[PDB]
Amino acid sequence: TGYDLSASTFSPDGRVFQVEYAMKAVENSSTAIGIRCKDGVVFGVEKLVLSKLYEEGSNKRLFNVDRHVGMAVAGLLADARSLADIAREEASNFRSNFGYNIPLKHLADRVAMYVHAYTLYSAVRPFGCSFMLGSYSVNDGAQLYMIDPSGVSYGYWGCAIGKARQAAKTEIEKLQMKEMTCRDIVKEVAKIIYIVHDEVKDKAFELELSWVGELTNGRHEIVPKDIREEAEKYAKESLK
Amino acid sequence: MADGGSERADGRIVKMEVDYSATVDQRLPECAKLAKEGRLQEVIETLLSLEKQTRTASDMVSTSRILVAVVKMCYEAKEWDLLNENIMLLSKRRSQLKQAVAKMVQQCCTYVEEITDLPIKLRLIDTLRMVTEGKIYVEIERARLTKTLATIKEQNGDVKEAASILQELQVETYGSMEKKERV
Amino acid sequence: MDDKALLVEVQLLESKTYHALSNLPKARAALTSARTTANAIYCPPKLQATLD
Amino acid sequence: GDLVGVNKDSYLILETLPTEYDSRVKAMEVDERPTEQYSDIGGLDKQIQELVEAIVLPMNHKEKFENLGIQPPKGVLMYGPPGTGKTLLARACAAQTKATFLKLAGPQLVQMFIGDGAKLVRDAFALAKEKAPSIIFIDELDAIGTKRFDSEKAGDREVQRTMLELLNQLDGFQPNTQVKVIAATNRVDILDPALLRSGRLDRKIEFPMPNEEARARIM
Amino acid sequence: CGKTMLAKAVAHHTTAAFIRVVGSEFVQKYLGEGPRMVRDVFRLAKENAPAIIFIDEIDAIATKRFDAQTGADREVQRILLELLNQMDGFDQNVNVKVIMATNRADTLDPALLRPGRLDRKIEFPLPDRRQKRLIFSTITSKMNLSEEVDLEDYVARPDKISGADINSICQESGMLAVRENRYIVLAKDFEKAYKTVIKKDEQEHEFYK
Amino acid sequence: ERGYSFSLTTFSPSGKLVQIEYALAAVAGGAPSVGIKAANGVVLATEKKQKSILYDERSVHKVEPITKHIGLVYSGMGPDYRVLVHRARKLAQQYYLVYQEPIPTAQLVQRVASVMQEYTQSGGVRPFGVSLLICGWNEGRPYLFQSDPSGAYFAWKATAMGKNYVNGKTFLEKRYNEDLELEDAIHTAILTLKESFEGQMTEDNIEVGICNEAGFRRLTPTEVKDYLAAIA
Amino acid sequence: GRLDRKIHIDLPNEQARLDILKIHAGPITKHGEIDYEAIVKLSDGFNGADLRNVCTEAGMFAIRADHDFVVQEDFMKAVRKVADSKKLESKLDYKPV
Amino acid sequence: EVIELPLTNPELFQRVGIIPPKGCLLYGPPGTGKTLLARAVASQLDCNFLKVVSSSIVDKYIGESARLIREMFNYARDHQPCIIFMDEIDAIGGRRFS
Amino acid sequence: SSAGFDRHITIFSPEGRLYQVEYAFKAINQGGLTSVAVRGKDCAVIVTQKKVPDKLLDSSTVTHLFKITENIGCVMTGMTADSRSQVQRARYEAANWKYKYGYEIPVDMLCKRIADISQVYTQNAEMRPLGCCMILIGIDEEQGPQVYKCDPAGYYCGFKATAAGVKQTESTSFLEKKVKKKFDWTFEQTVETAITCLSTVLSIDFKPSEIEVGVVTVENPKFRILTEAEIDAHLVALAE
Ligand SMILES: Nc1ncnc2c1ncn2[C@@H]1O[C@H](COP(=O)(O)OP(=O)(O)OP(=O)(O)O)[C@@H](O)[C@H]1O
Ligand SMILES: Nc1ncnc2c1ncn2[C@@H]1O[C@H](COP(=O)(O)OP(=O)(O)OP(=O)(O)O)[C@@H](O)[C@H]1O
Ligand SMILES: Nc1ncnc2c1ncn2[C@@H]1O[C@H](COP(=O)(O)OP(=O)(O)O)[C@@H](O)[C@H]1O
Ligand SMILES: [Mg+2]
Ligand SMILES: [Mg+2]
Ligand SMILES: [Mg+2]
Repeated sequence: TGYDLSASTFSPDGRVFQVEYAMKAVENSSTAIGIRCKDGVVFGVEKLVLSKLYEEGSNKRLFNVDRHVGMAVAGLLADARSLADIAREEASNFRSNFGYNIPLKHLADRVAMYVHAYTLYSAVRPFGCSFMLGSYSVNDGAQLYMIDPSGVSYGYWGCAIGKARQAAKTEIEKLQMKEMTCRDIVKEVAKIIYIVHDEVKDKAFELELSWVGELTNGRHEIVPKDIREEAEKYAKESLK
Repeated sequence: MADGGSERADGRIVKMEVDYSATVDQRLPECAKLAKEGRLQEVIETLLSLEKQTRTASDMVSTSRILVAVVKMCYEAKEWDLLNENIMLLSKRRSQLKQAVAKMVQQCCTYVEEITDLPIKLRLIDTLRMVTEGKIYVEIERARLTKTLATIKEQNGDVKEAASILQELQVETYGSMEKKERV
Repeated sequence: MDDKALLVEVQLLESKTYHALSNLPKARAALTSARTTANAIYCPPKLQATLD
Repeated sequence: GDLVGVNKDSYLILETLPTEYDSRVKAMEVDERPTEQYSDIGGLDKQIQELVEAIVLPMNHKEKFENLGIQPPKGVLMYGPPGTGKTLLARACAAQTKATFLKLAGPQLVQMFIGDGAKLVRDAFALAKEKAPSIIFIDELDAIGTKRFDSEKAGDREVQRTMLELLNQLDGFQPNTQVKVIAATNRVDILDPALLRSGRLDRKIEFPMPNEEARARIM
Repeated sequence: CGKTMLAKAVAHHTTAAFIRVVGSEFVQKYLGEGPRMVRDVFRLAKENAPAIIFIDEIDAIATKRFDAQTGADREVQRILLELLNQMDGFDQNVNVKVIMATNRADTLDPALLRPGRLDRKIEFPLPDRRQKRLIFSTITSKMNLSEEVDLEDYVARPDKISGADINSICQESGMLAVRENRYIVLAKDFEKAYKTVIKKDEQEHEFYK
Repeated sequence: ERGYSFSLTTFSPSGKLVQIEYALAAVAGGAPSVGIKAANGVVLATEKKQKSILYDERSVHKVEPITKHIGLVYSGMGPDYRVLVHRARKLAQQYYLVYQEPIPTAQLVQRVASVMQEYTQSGGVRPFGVSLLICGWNEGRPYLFQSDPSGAYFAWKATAMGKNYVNGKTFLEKRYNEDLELEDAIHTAILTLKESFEGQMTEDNIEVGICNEAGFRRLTPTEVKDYLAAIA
Repeated sequence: GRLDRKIHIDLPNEQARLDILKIHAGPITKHGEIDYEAIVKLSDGFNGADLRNVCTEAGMFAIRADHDFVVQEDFMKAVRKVADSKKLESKLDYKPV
Repeated sequence: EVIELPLTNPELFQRVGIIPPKGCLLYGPPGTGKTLLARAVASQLDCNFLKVVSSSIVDKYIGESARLIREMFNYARDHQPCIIFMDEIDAIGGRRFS
Repeated sequence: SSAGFDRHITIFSPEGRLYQVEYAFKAINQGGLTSVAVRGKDCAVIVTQKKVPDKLLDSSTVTHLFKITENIGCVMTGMTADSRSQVQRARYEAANWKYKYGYEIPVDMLCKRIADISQVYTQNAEMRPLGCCMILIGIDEEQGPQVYKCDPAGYYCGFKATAAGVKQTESTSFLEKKVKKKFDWTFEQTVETAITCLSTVLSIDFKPSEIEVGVVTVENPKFRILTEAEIDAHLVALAE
């Protein structure tokens, strides 16, 4: 054995083992989904409450990268915060150098290259966070991208990460998201997260929702409280 | 498939007589692609029988005129090519070329009473290059005997015809011949 | 030098010229020398027949 | 091949005897039942149901499968870290069902003389076939299922050759549909892929370590 | 590489007695049969005529190491010892010749090759270039090959063909011809058959050199 | 970043360097080559073989000119050859800048050998896997030299390297002498390369280089075909 | 001379996966429209012996909830219930030499 | 093409001038139908057909394992048209050790 | 056959070999895709397949073809992240050559520079040698079309018909059989042969939505990607 100790050793069959171990580290995160509408995207995260001592709003997993770009993370929190910081610095550097807001097709690529740089050498370890970038622009429409720790980024119409990723995407595909505006999408996102993670696994949890699109004139922010209240009120009806 | 070709045949039976052989080319594809289908056991065989009858009729009409030797070779080569492009072994398990060769042989034996060099000698050279296959062994015999007999009777000569007839060492080997004819 | 087949050829030539001059012992000796020097060749494809 | 009793002196045949089985096989049949109701298990609510629907329901409700045109699953594996409730489930199942229960362990099949192990395997299946609804439980399966390999000086072969008989009483040339197979292990990266095939071991249940709420119930 | 065809040809063309056995027939369920079955063979060959004995696959009974605690090893040891004794007992006057064939000569007991027992070692290597042309010519002299098929195209090819599958090349090409209901072999048949039988890609990483 | 900074080549208990031996074993499996000099110039012959007809035989070359009168051929690993070629070109350039004269052959050989030796003592690296032949013509007398992964070098009259180099050396022993001409040298070089060559030798499987007091150049395939004919 | 022909029997192309699904799916009292092409598109590198299992799991999902017929959603669950369990089987293909 | 035709129409090969192959092996990954093929051939071809798994022709006495093979080939020789199918031959066909 | 750390890093084994490099060659096959390149009398064609297993994934961003320069095109196989990094390096190198020398870069020099960069990884014992392949096509003055291939061991070459991927051997055999006939080559013939090679190697009879084609020719040396409609046009013209 011993072929799986460094990040610079090909196994005899020809593949790297440390990155696969990072993957398996990701698969124990909670859940996070994100789907794009006619004129924007919507993120959704279910956050578990470990004990009653903690305060609401603690350790948000829905990060705000730039003035029009948002991020949702899953994995180990420390590495996720480091990646958020490096992406934020890179975006500011781009705006200073050229003179306008960076497009997604460039920011996602740069962050992906920086993540992939940590999978060749034996002096550093691979990252352990999988994350999603979302945005909306008037001249380019809605954009959604997903990046994994191995260093791969793709574009999606809708994606899910965490434990029950495939179970979530099963009900994701049933939707005809290609048509409706993402004002009624909030209700269906709430419904699709309340139909997973049985109460046997854990007692209580909470919902975190983001918002970006032409409805906000390009800004990215959390949903208003009343709207989320109505959304969860609607989603509770799955008990039928 | 089956009756559509019958309707086309009943339609162009008159057209071929009124028109020239160029329409034969226009009728070459639609039949050949049918051999590509081969969905049923006997439809394709009857089809290719009809088209071989058409080809032999065109051959008779052409060899009636000066189109005796210059176009029969093209006919045989093109029919071999159509077999090549269609399913091997001439479309189906049935020879579907046996009938064509037999009809052409009958034409060679009877119609060409004036066996000029090009009408018979060239036509035999053309038709004897279908010798290799087993399915049509019996015909290549009769044709070989007829060729040798014609050469001997018309011109006399010797040695070469004897050599030609001898080379059919498979006379013993041929299973599906009448015993007396072999003798 | 390296070449050994040409040695066999010229030895056979001397054998023939002595035999044509009616000198049996020297001709037999030259033929024997040619046979000894022709046993180490990898393949004499046509020369072998002439030697024999 | 029939077995007959014979007069010692004339050698005239006098009786036909019942078929005989190796005593080591007749010894691996339970006779005094365990006594462990599913109440005595905590946290495993999914795995219990996935076992019971797979190897108890097809015994009592044959028509419920026949009336839909399907074949019940062929066999179940259960795996996971040591100290989780695997052998406890085997004891529970044996305590609730009525069927004939055969209990066995992998290392018990390794035998010194060539060909002696395969005989025990086929003789155990042949015994279970006769006791109509029987089920058979193989513990410590990783003592047999070790992956085959290529070698040119010296290697291991006798155990591989008994495994190739086991892999043929399951599935194989003639289907046997009447006996239920359970097997257990705590390491799976060892086992031969040809044993894991979907036709032989059909449901591969996995046992996790108990989360916070289960430990309270165990204690 | 054709060890057995020499035995067959000499058996066909001989004028004296011939006996053939298989080395694995001597082991017997009843103990004590092996030595008897050796000594009676030697006695028959001795008293009969200028005989010739042939044994195929001697690896079954003539090996190197033993384990004197299992029954079977003891029996094989007795067989080998008695065979050595019986072969050694000849008096350089009787006209009996022994032929033995084997596949892997590295696992043989050295004592069997001592002078006076097996003094001749003959090796049957792989055909190289000259034997390929002769084998193709002799194998294909029976078939109906058409006057269009070249054999020098296939002989010069680099791959290290044995002698036991040139026959397979010809046989498979004949089968391809039969499938077509045609009784004359064409060049495409040899081409396809040669492609099918060998099927060796490269295994030849080319930055090696 | 950073490297390792510790030697990977160390001394064995029997007083031998293992890695150099393994590099030489890798060299011994390369394509064969031959080199001769006779009183007027030098001849370098090497054998090349594409795996299939798909490869373009005129795209890459084996014999490479360092400058107007130095030639170099190799036997062993492929990719490592270009690094050495490039380094030799650079070194010749610095020499010519400093002294305003074409570099002598011996100096270039010494510098290249020094680089190759230094590459087996530093940290976190492995030695090269090629053996080189260098030829030149300065001040009338032709020169031929051979390098070594260990860094040592020798001067030769005739040399064979690659597969079956022992047979080549023995063959050259009974043939070579000290008084021939370039044409006869070419003839004997092709003759000795035919010992382990393929079945049929074509005008494109062989690369030949010639140096005389007129300069180094690579023979075009036409005259290579002319030389292959009327011989053997 | 001892084993003359060597016949490779190999994992199915998608067309064959459709053929085998139509073989093993028939006898089930299936109900409503079914689109086998989605299944054929998800199942990749499956053995023939897994498609039988997909067909058994589909009915097993409907024995629960007291139905007596099968609908396409059941097939779409069972396909993934099987497809992810193949992760713990070694992936080597062996070939004579 | 190997097992069925030269059993029933043998003169064709005689005319062309070859002898048909004697045997073939089926190989490939698990679960691709290798035994199902042989079951179908056995069910739908009229001949004599011995069928055994090679793992179970071995026993501990000194010579039976070879005697039984000689017996089964003799049986096949007497009953002239016959097929031998034996499965999982890696159980006894393994490379020979030193 | 091994002694010490020869199985874990890039040093010579006793026989003279090294395995940490020939492991990358079988790491190439992990993608499970094949690409073909053909060179004609006055044009060059690159063809590959693409597979989209899920409807949620956006099919417009799964291309393996990349525009290295307005006159030079490439195709990649193997791990995706490494291929993207090599594309980045190639773009930078071509731009630098244009800046420094004042005229366009030949394709062979670019391939040589890339191979020389890649050769270092198999020289030092702290890096991993990037298991991804390389195929480039271009047009050169007084030479016509050119097709070059590069591998992780640092071995570059110039071909007339190439295939890279899982089915390399039999595809090369089929191409050799076709090219030995020595027939005239035009645009339509080259494209038809390239498509039929993959079609008969995989035996699919596919649709105009599962392959990608790139072409260059001496009438507009710009590298261009065929649109689906004209791809369907060639596909139907191929089937008489
Ligand atoms: N002239 C020839 N030289 C060699 N082999 C030939 C020749 N002619 C035919 N063969 C083929 O060689 C094959 C080798 O058969 P044979 O039984 O003699 O092999 P063997 O060398 O004894 O093999 P083994 O040691 O494996 O039993 C024959 O089946 C035959 O088809
Ligand atoms: N091509 C196929 N068509 C139909 N069913 C198949 C096919 N391949 C496998 N099966 C199914 O596989 C099951 C049994 O597999 P089978 O007996 O063929 O094993 P095998 O492929 O020979 O495996 P092993 O190599 O382990 O012996 C049956 O349910 C049969 O329907
Ligand atoms: N609810 C439970 N879950 C898991 N293990 C339990 C539970 N209750 C008791 N046990 C303990 O688990 C042990 C069962 O052995 P087990 O862990 O199955 O061994 P193995 O898993 O190696 O077969 C018993 O000692 C029992 O005390
Ligand atoms: Mg236990
Ligand atoms: Mg033999
Ligand atoms: Mg089987």
